[PDB]
Amino acid sequence: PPLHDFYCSRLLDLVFLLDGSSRLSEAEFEVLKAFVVDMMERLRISQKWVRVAVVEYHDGSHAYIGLKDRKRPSELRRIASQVKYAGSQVASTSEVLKYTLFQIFSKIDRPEASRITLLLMASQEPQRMSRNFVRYVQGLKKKKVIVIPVGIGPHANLKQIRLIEKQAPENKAFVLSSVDELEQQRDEIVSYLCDLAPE
Amino acid sequence: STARCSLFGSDFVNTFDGSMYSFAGYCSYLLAGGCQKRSFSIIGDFQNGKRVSLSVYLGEFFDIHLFVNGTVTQGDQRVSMPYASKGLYLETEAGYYKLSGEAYGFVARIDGSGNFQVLLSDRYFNKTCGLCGNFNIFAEDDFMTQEGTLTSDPYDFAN
Amino acid sequence: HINEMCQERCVDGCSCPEGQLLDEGLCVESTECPCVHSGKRYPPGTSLSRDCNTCICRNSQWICSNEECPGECLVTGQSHFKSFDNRYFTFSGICQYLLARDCQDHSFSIVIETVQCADDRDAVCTRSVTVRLPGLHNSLVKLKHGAGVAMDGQDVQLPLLKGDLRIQHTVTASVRLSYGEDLQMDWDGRGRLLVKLSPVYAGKTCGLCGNYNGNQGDDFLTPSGLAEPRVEDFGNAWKLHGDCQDLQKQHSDPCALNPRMTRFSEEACAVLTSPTFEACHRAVSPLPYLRNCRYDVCSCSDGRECLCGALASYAAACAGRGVRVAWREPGRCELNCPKGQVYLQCGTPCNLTCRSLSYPDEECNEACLEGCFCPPGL
Amino acid sequence: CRPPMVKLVCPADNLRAEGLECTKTCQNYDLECMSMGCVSGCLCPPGMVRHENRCVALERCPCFHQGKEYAPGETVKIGCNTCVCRDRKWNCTDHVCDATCSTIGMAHYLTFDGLKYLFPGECQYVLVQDYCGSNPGTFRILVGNKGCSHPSVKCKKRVTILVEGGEIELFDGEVNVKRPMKDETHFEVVESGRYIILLLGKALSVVWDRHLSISVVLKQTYQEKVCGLCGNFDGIQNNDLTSSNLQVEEDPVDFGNSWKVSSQCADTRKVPLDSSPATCHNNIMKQTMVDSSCRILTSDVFQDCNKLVDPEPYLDVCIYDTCSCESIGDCACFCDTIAAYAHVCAQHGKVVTWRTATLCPQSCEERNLRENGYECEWRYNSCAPACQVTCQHPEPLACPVQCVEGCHAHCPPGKILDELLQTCVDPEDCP
Amino acid sequence: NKLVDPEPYLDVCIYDTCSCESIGDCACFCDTIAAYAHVCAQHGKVVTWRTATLCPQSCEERNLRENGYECEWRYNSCAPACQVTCQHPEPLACPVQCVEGCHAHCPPGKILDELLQTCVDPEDCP
Ligand SMILES: *[C@@H]1O[C@H](CO)[C@@H](O[C@@H]2O[C@H](CO)[C@@H](O[C@@H]3O[C@H](CO)[C@@H](O)[C@H](O)[C@@H]3O)[C@H](O)[C@H]2NC(C)=O)[C@H](O)[C@H]1NC(C)=O
Ligand SMILES: *[C@@H]1O[C@H](CO)[C@@H](O)[C@H](O)[C@H]1NC(C)=O
Ligand SMILES: *[C@@H]1O[C@H](CO)[C@@H](O)[C@H](O)[C@H]1NC(C)=O
Ligand SMILES: *[C@@H]1O[C@H](CO)[C@@H](O)[C@H](O)[C@H]1NC(C)=O
Ligand SMILES: *[C@@H]1O[C@H](CO)[C@@H](O)[C@H](O)[C@H]1NC(C)=O
Ligand SMILES: *[C@@H]1O[C@H](CO)[C@@H](O)[C@H](O)[C@H]1NC(C)=O
Ligand SMILES: [Ca+2]
Ligand SMILES: [Ca+2]
Ligand SMILES: [Ca+2]
Repeated sequence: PPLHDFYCSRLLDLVFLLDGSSRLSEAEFEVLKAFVVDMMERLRISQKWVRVAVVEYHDGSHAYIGLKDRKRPSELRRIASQVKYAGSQVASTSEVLKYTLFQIFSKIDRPEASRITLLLMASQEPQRMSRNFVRYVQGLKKKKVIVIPVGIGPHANLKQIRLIEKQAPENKAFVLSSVDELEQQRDEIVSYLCDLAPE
Repeated sequence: STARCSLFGSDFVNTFDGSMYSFAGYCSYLLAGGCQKRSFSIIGDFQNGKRVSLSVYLGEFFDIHLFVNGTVTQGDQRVSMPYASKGLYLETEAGYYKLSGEAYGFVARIDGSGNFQVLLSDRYFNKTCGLCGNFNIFAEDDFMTQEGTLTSDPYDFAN
Repeated sequence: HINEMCQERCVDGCSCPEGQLLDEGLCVESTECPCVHSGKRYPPGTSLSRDCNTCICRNSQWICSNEECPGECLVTGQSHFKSFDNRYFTFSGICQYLLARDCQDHSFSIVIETVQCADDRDAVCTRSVTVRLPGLHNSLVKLKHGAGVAMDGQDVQLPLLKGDLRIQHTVTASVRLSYGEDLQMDWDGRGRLLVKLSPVYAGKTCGLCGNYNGNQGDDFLTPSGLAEPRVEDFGNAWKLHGDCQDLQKQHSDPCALNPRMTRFSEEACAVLTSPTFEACHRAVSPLPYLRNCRYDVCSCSDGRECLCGALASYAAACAGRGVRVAWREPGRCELNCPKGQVYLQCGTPCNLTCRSLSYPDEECNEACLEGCFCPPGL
Repeated sequence: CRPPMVKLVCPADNLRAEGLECTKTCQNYDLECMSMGCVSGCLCPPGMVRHENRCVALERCPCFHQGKEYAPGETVKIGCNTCVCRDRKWNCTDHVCDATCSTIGMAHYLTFDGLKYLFPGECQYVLVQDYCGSNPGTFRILVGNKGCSHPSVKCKKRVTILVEGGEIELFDGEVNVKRPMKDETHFEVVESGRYIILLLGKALSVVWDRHLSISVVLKQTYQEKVCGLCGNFDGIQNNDLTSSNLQVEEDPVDFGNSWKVSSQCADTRKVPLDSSPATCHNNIMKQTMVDSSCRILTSDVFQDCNKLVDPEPYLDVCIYDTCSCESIGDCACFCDTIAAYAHVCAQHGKVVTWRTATLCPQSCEERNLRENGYECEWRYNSCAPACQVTCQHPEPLACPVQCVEGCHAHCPPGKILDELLQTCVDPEDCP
Repeated sequence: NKLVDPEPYLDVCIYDTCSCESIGDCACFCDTIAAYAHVCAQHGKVVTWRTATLCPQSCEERNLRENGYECEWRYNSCAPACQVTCQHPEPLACPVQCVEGCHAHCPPGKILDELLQTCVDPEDCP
């Protein structure tokens, strides 16, 4: 039952990567949570069709909902709205990428659906921590994973953006200037994700 | 009834069943005491091969040292001779320093020559597992090492 | 925030002005109140970090990452196992036991050979291991007593750099059997068999190390399902031979059999609780380690050597989680490095072993080791 | 060599085959083979295992739970689940049973998942709770002690139960309802044996020893939905030391201090010593007789239960609470620990009779009609079924325990047990 | 107390109780109080001081019998002196007129036996 207009009721595996850095203020992080909730609201949330997982990284993954979890979509909405604001001084795109590659998506058990990761970067990971970034991106590529980078804030590292796209055919970047643009581009983003529909 | 084992002579031994041998150790070997529920242990202290002191330990708390020259200690302090205590009435019986424990059952003597002695009670029949050999009528199996392997070399079993 | 309890009476006394929440002794601002961990105050936004997960002090709360940390199945001392899920326990059985095996996808079958290592009946330690990596054909590595590597019976001159194996001497006479960045067995030839193991094996191993999911309760699982209440049954279930005696009544107080050692055992395995290790106490509770030290010193051939082993085991446990205590001096134990070598607590392994100079292309992703490194420029 | 099956030794190529050394017994058949050389020995057929004397059917080899061997088709009753020996494996059911968080002794706690730890406290703490996070709270139990820094004779625990409506404070040895819970439909105070078993709600239930042991029983509902000194009841045992501010505290003291309700009361100090507290470690006398006396847990009467439940935590609780607790006359700091272990054993259907005329005596004659005649209306019973039909509770209300020791009024079917006069009288005599 | 001063027994209890490390077996303290109670009883001042939480004394095991429960063996704070029983039919001049402890309050007939600790008809004994 689509809430307003959309229901991407197809086999899909989806993971979110809500950034936990201090760059996104408390209000900005709340807007991001609203984005993720309103996003999953328009998907057929169930292990049969759509698997959703939110993974806040604040220099360490903080998965609140796992793609293997099976609960009422209302409960998942509540949990997503309840993601705490870490407010860390430095996030780590590479660390969350490794987490999803090894501990979230390393035990393929449902090829019917596809693997999509929404990296909502809002801060620049220090170069010293970018040693294995390309390696993990390529590894996810091998695992049939499409990374959709989202350059939320002006400080969002853009070099990594379009570099994730460079090492993949379907990796699309949604570079935004503020969280407000998320509400504007919500429909476009859901549409794009449903173009790569596993049916 | 009661068995008897004595560390007589100079570095000699006589198990509870008659088997005897010679052993001049240095590490205060366990003369007697059950190997399942120890609850006490007579220890024959040794110095440079000579029989120096006969110690008794109750469980893990009470330590008493008798020595061959008549001196006594609690483990860290000296004490007078009669020294009645929790069991272990350490006295002079007939010129020999007698250490008697009846609640557990044994009597340790050290005569002038320094020949130790022990009189374990029957209730340790086949139960004692010290250097004085298990208290079974069979005297040929009194080299039961702590490892549980019956050896024939007296020094292996003693060590 | 336990409301409904403040139901006694008013009292005419001082207070915070309007909004400041009374801190320990100050009326600090509501937002500025710090989180507390291990009796320490940390301003909001602090990034206190655990082994692999990091926590951040939000408003009066810690937002803690919930990743999986690498496992460890240390088997130091006289049968002093510690399952991947920290499950400090002792099992003195003399036979070949399956330390850990990847039951789901067979990729290693580490096995320990245990034998009585002293006169006391309560003195059993592993003397050998039988790493059985089936990926590399069927090599049976045999990291024997005394740090002696042996592949398929044939001895091997370390370092070995086969397909995935990287069996190479560590800083202090301990062969480090690496693998495809998933196994990091360390074996010093006497006891220690620290088995690092990456999270990819979470909840996929068996044997004495039990599962790796992260719950201690399941760690006593036999291959038959039901977990064992007593340690003896659990250990027996993982026995290789059909002939070795099944352990009965795993003894807990070896010091009773040797009353003479009680004084030394009590007064020696107490530095663990002494202020010298108070820095680590919070990092790791020395309850299992103190018990292990007492069981070792009063149960083995050489009391002082086993005291060294136990205290060093606890020090290594602390070091693996940050804090690095001193614990090295006469009265304690000392490394007494050979001529030329020096102690230099927390050195670096890479820049020595001229083999490294020959191969500068190699990397240096290794931390401090506290070994016998060479002096600078050598 | 030995009929009726053929005998083989080795191929003698590179010592690869499995000889007599690697005999596949069912307990070992699943386990990987040995690590030895080809010993040129015989073995059972390929799909055959040499269990007990000789070859035995591979699919018919018994399973083992407590060492003992169960033939295929047998079953065991572990907790509330059940398992059957199938293919040398236990096919267990899956029903997460009730979880109990006992307050063993005067300073030790046992969490729902299983963890036991030491936390000597003087202030008021949170035993179990539902006001954990986002989930709205429904109940809250406080176990505020009083004069119990170290286990002491003058130690009384004041439980405060903040169920939906009102407090049910359990101070002293009685039950006081400071406020009445709005929904009085499900609230029973069953007084049986030595306990005041309650039925706070549909699922939660608190069983009280009336002196110092307080156990809280939950059901599937509260799984992962509780917090406090009893952990989160998530099954996982490692994460049961999560402080109030969510973080797994390494030492139990700093974990417990987080649940101190009164921020100003006091922070229990981190004692450096590990065991042998107070008098112990400085008395020899005391420590020796404490360890000797606190060993009935391993005595013959407990031998049968020693395997079902490990007595080591209760051994530690008995060692503790006895060195510090100077026992004079009211020698209960030790009997209470032994009784707690006996109760835990009984929960596994292994009732044990341990009290004697000397060791922890306990008499019930005072209540046996001592007004006149003192006929045997009351008896001491190790089991004593807890929740029994009576005048106050004629209906068979559900109970969190099965059978609890203490005084028990054994009465024939006629003249069921009454409530006020503590005498079993004609059924019509009830209200 | 007004008939026999307790100070000697107060000292005997303060002593012999601190010295005793009473663990589980609580007789060190209880025995002194029982001795003072016995002395009091000698002066015809019987005192029922035992309780369920102060040095409890039980008698259940006696009544425990194959026939179910006898309900005859009960603790009497004073009880009488030597009671005529099957093995001791004739009366005796006991030094103490009253002695606490367990005793069977058997009905008027079937005086107590010794071996089976149960009171039965006089015929079933010598
Ligand atoms: C009976 O034999 C025992 C065992 O040899 C004698 O004990 C020894 O007594 C001497 C006398 O002083 C002790 O010497 C002192 O030792 C202390 C501590 O080592 C040292 O600081 C002093 O400077 C002095 O050397 C000796 O330690 C002690 N040995 C023990 C107790 O093992 C005992 O004296 C003999 N009986 C008589 C009456 O001499
Ligand atoms: C010694 O003990 C063993 C095992 O407990 C027993 O089989 C044997 O009969 C005992 N020996 C004697 C002489 O009783
Ligand atoms: C030792 O290791 C350090 C690590 O930074 C390196 O810089 C140095 O070149 C190495 N060699 C010496 C002699 O210090
Ligand atoms: C348990 O038994 C059922 C019914 O026989 C069967 O379908 C299921 O596969 C069994 N599970 C296991 C783990 O043996
Ligand atoms: C306790 O009561 C039950 C049933 O009332 C009975 O079967 C059992 O024998 C009793 N145990 C005693 C009296 O020790
Ligand atoms: C004790 O016995 C005496 C005489 O038999 C009796 O008068 C008294 O009431 C008894 N006391 C109790 C408590 O039964
Ligand atoms: Ca013999
Ligand atoms: Ca493990
Ligand atoms: Ca838990």
